[PDB]
Amino acid sequence: DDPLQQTGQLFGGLVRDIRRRYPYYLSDITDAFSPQVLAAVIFIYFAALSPAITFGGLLGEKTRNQMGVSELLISTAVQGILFALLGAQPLLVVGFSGPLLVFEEAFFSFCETNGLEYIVGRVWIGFWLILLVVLVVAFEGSFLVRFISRYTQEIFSFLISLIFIYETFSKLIKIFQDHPLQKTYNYNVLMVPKPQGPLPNTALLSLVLMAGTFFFAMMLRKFKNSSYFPGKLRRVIGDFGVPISILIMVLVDFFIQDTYTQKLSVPDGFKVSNSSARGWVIHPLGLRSEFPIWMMFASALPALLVFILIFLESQITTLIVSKPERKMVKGSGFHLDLLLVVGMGGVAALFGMPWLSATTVRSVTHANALTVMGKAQIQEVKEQRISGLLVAVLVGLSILMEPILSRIPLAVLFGIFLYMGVTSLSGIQLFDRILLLFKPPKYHPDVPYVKRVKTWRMHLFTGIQIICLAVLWVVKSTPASLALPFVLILTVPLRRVLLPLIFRNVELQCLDADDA
Amino acid sequence: DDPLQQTGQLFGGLVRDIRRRYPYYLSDITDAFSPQVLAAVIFIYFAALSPAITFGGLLGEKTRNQMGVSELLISTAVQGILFALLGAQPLLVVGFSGPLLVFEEAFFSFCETNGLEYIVGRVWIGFWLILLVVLVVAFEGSFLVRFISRYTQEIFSFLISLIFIYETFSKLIKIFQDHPLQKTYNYNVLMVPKPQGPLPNTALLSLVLMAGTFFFAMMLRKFKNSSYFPGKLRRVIGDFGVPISILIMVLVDFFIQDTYTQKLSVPDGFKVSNSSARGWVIHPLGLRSEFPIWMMFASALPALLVFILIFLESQITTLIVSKPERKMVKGSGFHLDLLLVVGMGGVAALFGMPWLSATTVRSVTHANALTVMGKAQIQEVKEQRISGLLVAVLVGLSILMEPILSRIPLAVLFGIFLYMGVTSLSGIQLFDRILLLFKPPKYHPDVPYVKRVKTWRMHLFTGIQIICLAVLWVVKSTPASLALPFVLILTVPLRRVLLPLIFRNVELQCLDADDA
Ligand SMILES: CCCCCCCCCCCCCCCCCC(=O)OC[C@H](COP(=O)([O-])OCC[N+](C)(C)C)OC(=O)CCCCCCCCCCCCCCCCC
Ligand SMILES: CCCCCCCCCCCCCCCCCC(=O)OC[C@H](COP(=O)([O-])OCC[N+](C)(C)C)OC(=O)CCCCCCCCCCCCCCCCC
Ligand SMILES: CC(C)CCC[C@@H](C)[C@H]1CC[C@H]2[C@@H]3CC=C4C[C@@H](OC(=O)CCC(=O)O)CC[C@]4(C)[C@H]3CC[C@]12C
Ligand SMILES: CC(C)CCC[C@@H](C)[C@H]1CC[C@H]2[C@@H]3CC=C4C[C@@H](OC(=O)CCC(=O)O)CC[C@]4(C)[C@H]3CC[C@]12C
Ligand SMILES: */C(=S)=N/C1=[C]C(S([O])(=O)=O)=C(/[C]=[C]/C2=C(S([O])(=O)=O)[C]=C(N=C=S)[C]=[C]2)[C]=[C]1
Ligand SMILES: */C(=S)=N/C1=[C]C(S([O])(=O)=O)=C(/[C]=[C]/C2=C(S([O])(=O)=O)[C]=C(N=C=S)[C]=[C]2)[C]=[C]1
Ligand SMILES: *[C@@H]1O[C@H](CO)[C@@H](O[C@@H]2O[C@H](CO)[C@@H](O)[C@H](O)[C@H]2NC(C)=O)[C@H](O)[C@H]1NC(C)=O
Ligand SMILES: *[C@@H]1O[C@H](CO)[C@@H](O[C@@H]2O[C@H](CO)[C@@H](O)[C@H](O)[C@H]2NC(C)=O)[C@H](O)[C@H]1NC(C)=O
Ligand SMILES: CC(C)CCC[C@@H](C)[C@H]1CC[C@H]2[C@@H]3CC=C4C[C@@H](O)CC[C@]4(C)[C@H]3CC[C@]12C
Ligand SMILES: CC(C)CCC[C@@H](C)[C@H]1CC[C@H]2[C@@H]3CC=C4C[C@@H](O)CC[C@]4(C)[C@H]3CC[C@]12C
Ligand SMILES: CC(C)CCC[C@@H](C)[C@H]1CC[C@H]2[C@@H]3CC=C4C[C@@H](O)CC[C@]4(C)[C@H]3CC[C@]12C
Ligand SMILES: CC(C)CCC[C@@H](C)[C@H]1CC[C@H]2[C@@H]3CC=C4C[C@@H](O)CC[C@]4(C)[C@H]3CC[C@]12C
Ligand SMILES: CC(C)CCC[C@@H](C)[C@H]1CC[C@H]2[C@@H]3CC=C4C[C@@H](O)CC[C@]4(C)[C@H]3CC[C@]12C
Ligand SMILES: CC(C)CCC[C@@H](C)[C@H]1CC[C@H]2[C@@H]3CC=C4C[C@@H](O)CC[C@]4(C)[C@H]3CC[C@]12C
Repeated sequence: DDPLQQTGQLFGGLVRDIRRRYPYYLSDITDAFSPQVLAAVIFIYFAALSPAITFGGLLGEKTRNQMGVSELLISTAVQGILFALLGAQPLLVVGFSGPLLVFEEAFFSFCETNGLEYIVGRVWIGFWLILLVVLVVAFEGSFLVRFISRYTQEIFSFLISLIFIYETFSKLIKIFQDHPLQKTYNYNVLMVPKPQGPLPNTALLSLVLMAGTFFFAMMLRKFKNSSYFPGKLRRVIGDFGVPISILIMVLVDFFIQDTYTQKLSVPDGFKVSNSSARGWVIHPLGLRSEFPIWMMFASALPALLVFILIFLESQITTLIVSKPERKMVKGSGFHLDLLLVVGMGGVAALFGMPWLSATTVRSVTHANALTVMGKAQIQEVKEQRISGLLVAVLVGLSILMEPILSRIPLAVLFGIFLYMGVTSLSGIQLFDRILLLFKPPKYHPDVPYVKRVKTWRMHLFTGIQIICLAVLWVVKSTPASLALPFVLILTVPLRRVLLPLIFRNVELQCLDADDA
Repeated sequence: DDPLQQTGQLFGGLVRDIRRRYPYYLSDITDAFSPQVLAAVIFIYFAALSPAITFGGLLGEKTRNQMGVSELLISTAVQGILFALLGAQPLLVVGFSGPLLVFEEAFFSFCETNGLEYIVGRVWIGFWLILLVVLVVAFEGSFLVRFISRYTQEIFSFLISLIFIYETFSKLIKIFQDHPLQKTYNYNVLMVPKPQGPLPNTALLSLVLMAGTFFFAMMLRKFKNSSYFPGKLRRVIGDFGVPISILIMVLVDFFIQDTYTQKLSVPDGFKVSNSSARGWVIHPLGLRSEFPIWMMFASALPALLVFILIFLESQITTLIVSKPERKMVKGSGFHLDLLLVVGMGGVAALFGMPWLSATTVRSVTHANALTVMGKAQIQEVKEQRISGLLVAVLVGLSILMEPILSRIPLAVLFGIFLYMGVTSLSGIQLFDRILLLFKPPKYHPDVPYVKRVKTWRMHLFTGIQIICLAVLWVVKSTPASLALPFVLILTVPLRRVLLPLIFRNVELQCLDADDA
C-alpha cells in the first residue's frame, strides 16, 4: 500500500503503479460529470496557454526560431493528451518551465560557439534521456523520493510560489517601462509587430484590468464560503468564480475603444517557426553538416542535467499534490509518471519539440480547483482524467480559436496569476509559521508544534528555513541558476545531519511531520 | 433625566440642557488627551474642508460671487469654534449642506427676477430665523423630536449615506467626462484656471488614487481588529488608519511627475469673493437701492423653509449620534444646540456669510472616530470639545496653509469619502434587514425581530421602508427637491396611523424599538 518501496523485481514499482490506478479507470471518466470540473477546465486552460505563448516566444528569440510557439503548443497538447489517458496521477499539468528555458538558451549558446546543429544536438540528449529513465524505472530509483521530507517540500513549494508572484509583477512593471506616464506622446506610432513608441492610458488601464480581475476572483471565493443566496446557487457562482472574473474584465476592455492593451497572440497556422532551418522530423546524423561522433557520446552529460531538472520538479510536485491532508484516495504513481514525462520528452526531441515537466503552480491550481469544501475542511477531490484531457486538447486547438483569444487582454490574466500564486500558499506549514512571527504567542493556534515546542525554538526553526529561501533566491539571481535543483537537494542533508545537532528529536518530529 | 420633556417654564428645556452638560466641562478638555483624538482631528479636517471648498465654489458660480469660498470657510470656522465651546453636544460638526445650496440658488433666482438685492434679502431671512428660534426654544418646541422614531431616523440616515456615496461616484465620473480615454490628445492645452481640453492618464490615475486610498483605509481597519503585532502598536496604527491611507497615496501622487491631477485650491487671502458687489458688513436697508418694505415682511416665508431645513437635519442628526447603543454618557441637549446653530446662522447673514447646519455623515464620522472598541462591542466614546474646536480652527487657517493643501489630490479624498459613506451604514437596523433579504432564514441572527416576527412579515416591513426610500429619491431628482424634509415628515404619520392597520402591536414594538 506504500508507493515508495523497493520490491526487488525489475520494473516492480511501475507494475504496482499500473495495477493500483487502472482499476479506477471508468470512475476517472464518470467523476468528471460536474460543473465544477467544467469551471476547472476553463480556468486551467488560461493557466496552461499563456506560459506556452510567453515561453514559446522567448525560445523563438533565443534560438532563432529553431523552436518557437507552434512547437511548444503542439508538444504541450500531445504530451498533455497522452499523459491524461495513460498517467497514474492525471491531476498533474505537464508543460514548459523557467528552468527548461534557461537550459535551452545555454545549450544553444554552446552549439553556436562549438559550431554544432543545435536542433540536431537536442535529439541525442533525447536518446540519452530515454536510456536514463528506462534504467531508473527498472531498478526502482523513484524510491529515493521518500527521503524528501516536508522540510524540503515546503521550501520548494514556497520558493516556487514567490517566483511565480514575482514574475507576474515583473510583467506589469515592463508595461509601465514600455509605456511610461509622460506629458506628451508621439501620436503616429506604428502597431504592425507591436507599439513602436509609448502610447497614453495603456499602462494605467493594464493596472486597472489586472487589479480588477484579482479583486473579483478574491471576492467570489469569499462569497463561495458566505451565507448569502441559496447554497446550490452560491456553490455554482463560487465554482465559476475565475471564469466570471475573466468574462467581466474582458467585457470591460471590449467596450473601451480607443485605448490600446496587449492581447493574446497565437501563430497563423500549424507550421514550424523557421521553415528554412528545419522540417517536422529532425535527422539524427545531421540536417546540412555531418553531426560529430564525440557529441553523440558527450550528450550524456547535458542529459543528466535535464533528467535531474525534470525529475526533481515533477516528483516533488507529485508529493505536494498527493499529500494525505488533501483527500485523494485513487492513488499516485511515481514510477509510471516519471517514465511518461521523461520518455515522451526524449521522443519529442526527434520532432524538434520541447521536453516538458510536471509544473508545481499549475498542477496545484488544478488540484485545488477540483477540491470540494465541506462545512472549512476538505471533503473530497474530483480525481478524473477529463479535466486534464480537455485542457490539453484546447491548448492544441488554440491556433484555430484565434478570434476568441485576440479579444483577451494579458493584463486580465496577470490578475488570475496573482490569484493562483496567493492561493497556492495555503497548506504550506512554512507560510503558517512565518505568519506566527508577527502574531503574539497568546493568539497562536492549538496545532501540535505550538503546544509541544517552545515559541522561540519554533521561531529558530522557521528562521533557518527563511535563510535557505534567501540562499536559493541569490543562486537564482546569479548566472549559475541551473544549480537551483542541486541546492534544493542540500536541504535534505541539512534536515538529516545538521538540524538534529541543534533541535532535539521530539521537536523535529512535531515540526517536520509526515501527516498533520 | 429625559431631555425631550415639557417642563412648563419658558426656556425650561434650555436651562435643563445647560445645567446637565456644563458640569462636565473640565472633563470635556482632559478627555481629549489621547492620540485617537489627534487621529480624529486630521480625519475630520479633510471631511470638513473639501465640502466648504466644493460648495463654496458652487455658491460663487450660482450667486455671482456675492457669497463664495472665503465666506463659507470663515462661517464654518467661526460657527465651528463657538459651537465647540458653548454647545451641549460637541461631537456635532456644523457646516453647509446640499439642501442649503439648493435654497440659495432658489432665493438668488427670485431676487434676479423681482429685482431685489440678494445679499441684503438674506439679512431679513436671518432676522426672522432669530425670531423663530427664540420663540421655539422659549415654548420648548424641541419636545416634538420625541415623536421621530427609529423608523424615520433610519430612513433618513440611510438615504443620506446613499446620496453621499452617489455624489462621490458622480465626481469620479465627471473626471472621465472631462478627460476621456482617447487615441490622440492636444498638448498645447492651457492650465491657467484649469485644463482647457482633455489630457492623457488623468482619469485613470484619479481612479487608481481613489481605489488606492479606499483599499488602505479598509485594510487598516481590518488590521485594527486583527491579532497581529503587539496590541498597543496595532491600536495606534488602527487609530491613524485614515491619516496613514492619505499620506501614502499623497506621496504616490507626489513622485508621479508629468501626469496632471486636480488638487485642493483655497483662496489667496481673507477677503470677500466679489469686492465690488459687497463689503464685510451688509446694510439691512440696502447697499445701492432702497430695500422694499413688503420684502422685509415677506421674508418670513423663506425663513420658515430655512428653519425647517436646519431643524430637521440637525435634530435628527442629534438623535442618531446620541443613541443609547453608542456609549455616550455626558448627555445631549436639543434645546441649546438648536438655539446656537440657528441663532448663529441668523447673525451670519448680517456679515453676508452662510447659515450652516449639523450635518449627518460628518457628525456620525466624527462620533465613530472617537469610539473605542472593547473585545466587537462599544466600550465608551471620547466625548470632548477639543476635536471639534481644532477642526474649526484648522478650516479657518486653511487659507494660510495653502502650500500643504496644494499637494493633496481630490481623487485621494474621494477614497476617504467612499470609506465614510460605507462606514456610516453600520448600526442602522434598516441596512441589517435589507441584508437578510439575501441570506436564507436558517442563517439569520438571534435579534428579537427575527425570533418574534415571521420572516415574510419582517420582509414586508423592510419592503415598505424601501418604497419610502424610492419615493424620496424620486422627489430628490425632480425640481421640487426642497420638499424632501416635508416628505421625511410624512414617514411619521405612516408609522403612527397606517402601519398599525397592517402590522400588529407586538411586531411594531420589536421591529421599531427605541433601545436595541
Ligand atoms: C477593496 C476594494 C478596493 C479595490 C476596488 C476594486 C479594484 C480596483 C479597480 C476598480 C475596477 C474598475 C473597472 C472599471 C474601470 C473602467 C475605466 C474606464 O475605462 O472607464 C470607462 C468609462 C469611459 O468609457 P465610456 O464607455 O464612458 O466612453 C464613451 C464612448 N462610447 C459611447 C463610444 C462608448 O468611464 C466612465 O465613463 C466612468 C465609468 C466608471 C469608471 C470607474 C468605476 C469604478 C468603480 C469602483 C470604485 C473603486 C473604489 C472601491 C469600490 C469598492 C466597492 C465596495
Ligand atoms: C482582498 C484584496 C483586494 C485587492 C484589490 C486590488 C488592489 C486595490 C488597489 C488598487 C490599485 C492601487 C495600485 C497601487 C498604487 C500605485 C500605483 C501607481 O500608479 O504606481 C505606478 C508606478 C509609478 O509609475 P511612473 O510613471 O511614476 O513610473 C515609475 C518609475 N519612475 C519612478 C522612474 C518614474 O509604476 C510602477 O512602476 C508600477 C507599480 C504598480 C502598482 C503596484 C502593483 C499593484 C497591482 C495590483 C495588486 C492587486 C492587489 C494585491 C493585494 C495583495 C494582498 C492579497
Ligand atoms: C531574512 C533572512 C536574512 C533571515 C532572518 C529571519 C529572522 C526572522 C530569524 C532568523 C534568526 C531568528 C532568531 C533566532 C534566535 C532568536 C533568539 C530567541 O531568544 C532567546 O534565545 C530566548 C531565550 C532563551 O534562550 O531561553 C528569540 C527569537 C530569535 C530572535 C529568532 C527570531 C527570528 C529570527 C531573527
Ligand atoms: C420599491 C421598488 C424599488 C422595489 C423594491 C421593493 C421590494 C424589495 C419589496 C417590496 C414589497 C416586498 C414583498 C412584499 C410581500 C412579499 C410576500 C411574501 O410572501 C407572502 O406573503 C406569501 C404568503 C405567506 O408566505 O404567508 C414574501 C416576501 C415579499 C415577496 C416581499 C419581499 C420584498 C419586496 C418585493
Ligand atoms: C513569464 S510568464 N514570466 C516568467 C514566469 C515564470 S513561472 O514559470 O514561475 O510562471 C518563470 C519561471 C521561473 C522559475 C525559475 S527561474 O527561471 O527564475 O530560474 C526556477 C524555478 N525552479 C526552481 S528551484 C521555477 C520557476 C519565469 C518567467
Ligand atoms: C460634492 S461634494 N458633491 C455633493 C455632495 C453632497 S453631500 O456630501 O452633502 O451628500 C451633496 C448633498 C446632497 C444632499 C441633498 S440634495 O442636494 O441632493 O437634495 C439632500 C439631502 N437631504 C435630505 S432628505 C442631503 C444631501 C451634493 C453634492
Ligand atoms: C531562420 O533560420 C536561418 C537559417 O539558420 C537563420 O539564419 C541565421 O541567421 C543568424 C543571424 O540572425 C546567423 O547567426 C546564422 O548563421 C544564420 N544561419 C544560417 C545557417 O543561415 C535565421 O536567423 C532564422 N530566422 C529566424 C526566424 O529566427
Ligand atoms: C461681481 O459683482 C458685479 C456687480 O453685481 C457683478 O456684475 C453683474 O454681472 C451680471 C452678469 O454676469 C449681471 O447680470 C448683473 O446685472 C451685474 N450686477 C451689477 C449690479 O453690476 C459681477 O457678475 C460679479 N462678478 C463675479 C465675481 O461673479
Ligand atoms: C523504445 C523504448 C526503448 C522506450 C519505451 C520503454 C520500454 C522499453 C518500456 C516501457 C514499458 C515497459 C514494460 C512494462 C511492464 C513490463 C512487465 C514486466 O513483467 C516485465 C517488463 C515489462 C515488459 C516492461 C519492459 C520495458 C518496457 C516495454
Ligand atoms: C472566453 C472568456 C473571455 C470567458 C469565459 C467564461 C465562460 C466560458 C463562462 C463564464 C460564466 C460561465 C457560466 C456560469 C454558470 C453556469 C451554470 C452551470 O450549471 C452550467 C455552466 C454555466 C452556464 C457557465 C457556462 C460558462 C460561462 C459562461
Ligand atoms: C482532437 C484532439 C485529440 C487533437 C488536439 C490536437 C490537434 C488539433 C493538433 C495536435 C498536433 C497537430 C498537428 C501537428 C503537425 C501537423 C503536421 C502538418 O504537416 C499538418 C498539420 C498537423 C497534422 C497538425 C494538425 C493539428 C494537430 C493534430
Ligand atoms: C498632510 C496629509 C497629506 C497627511 C497627514 C498625515 C499625518 C499628519 C499623520 C500620518 C501618520 C501619523 C502618525 C502615526 C502615529 C503616531 C503615533 C502617536 O503616538 C503620535 C502621533 C503619530 C506620530 C502620528 C503623527 C501624525 C502622522 C504623521
Ligand atoms: C441670537 C441668539 C444667539 C441670542 C438671543 C437669545 C436670548 C434672548 C436668550 C438666550 C439665552 C436666554 C436666557 C437663558 C436663561 C435664562 C434664565 C431663566 O431663569 C429666565 C430666562 C433666561 C434669562 C433666558 C432669556 C432669553 C435669553 C437671553
Ligand atoms: C485661531 C482661531 C482662534 C481663529 C481662526 C479663524 C481666523 C484665522 C479668521 C476668522 C475670521 C478672519 C478675519 C475676517 C475678517 C477680516 C477683515 C479683513 O479686512 C482682514 C482679515 C480679517 C481680520 C480675517 C483674518 C482671519 C480671521 C481672523
